Amino acid sequence: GSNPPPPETSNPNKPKRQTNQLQYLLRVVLKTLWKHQFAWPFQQPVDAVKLNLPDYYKIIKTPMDMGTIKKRLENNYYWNAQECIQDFNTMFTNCYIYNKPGDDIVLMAEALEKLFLQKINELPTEE
Ligand SMILES: COc1ccc(Br)cc1S(=O)(=O)Nc1cc2c(C)noc2cc1C
Ligand code: NA
Repeated sequence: GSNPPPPETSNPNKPKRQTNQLQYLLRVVLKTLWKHQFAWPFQQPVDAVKLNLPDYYKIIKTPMDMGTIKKRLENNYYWNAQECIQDFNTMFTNCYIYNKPGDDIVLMAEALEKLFLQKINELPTEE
């Protein structure tokens, strides 16, 4: 099999803006997760060829990863924080759907998600 094209990170036609919440999502939330020991499987799109996962994109039709999120935040791709939060949720959910409870990778996703939710509790109010 082949890999699909990765998710877009800019789109002229998609409404986009900067908000202080989205700034916080990049500067604090993404940065804290990116540097965590458990970040490595989630720092780029799943490469189903190199990782030998020929069923991955048979099961997962809405892929998402932190590399894509980082680029989207750097490009001010989002209209609001909720759109960015939804991308993180998709990334975690995909891991839980494709794998099994207790799997090494699921336990890592669960730890990152816990940290994510802690950091998102301190999301400042919007301007
Ligand atoms: C067998 O490959 C493993 C085993 C344990 C861990 Br933790 C990670 C891998 S892997 O080489 O990153 N392959 C892999 C990646 C993902 C991603 C991303 N989402 O679900 C996955 C499942 C596997 C096996
Ligand atoms: Na599952």
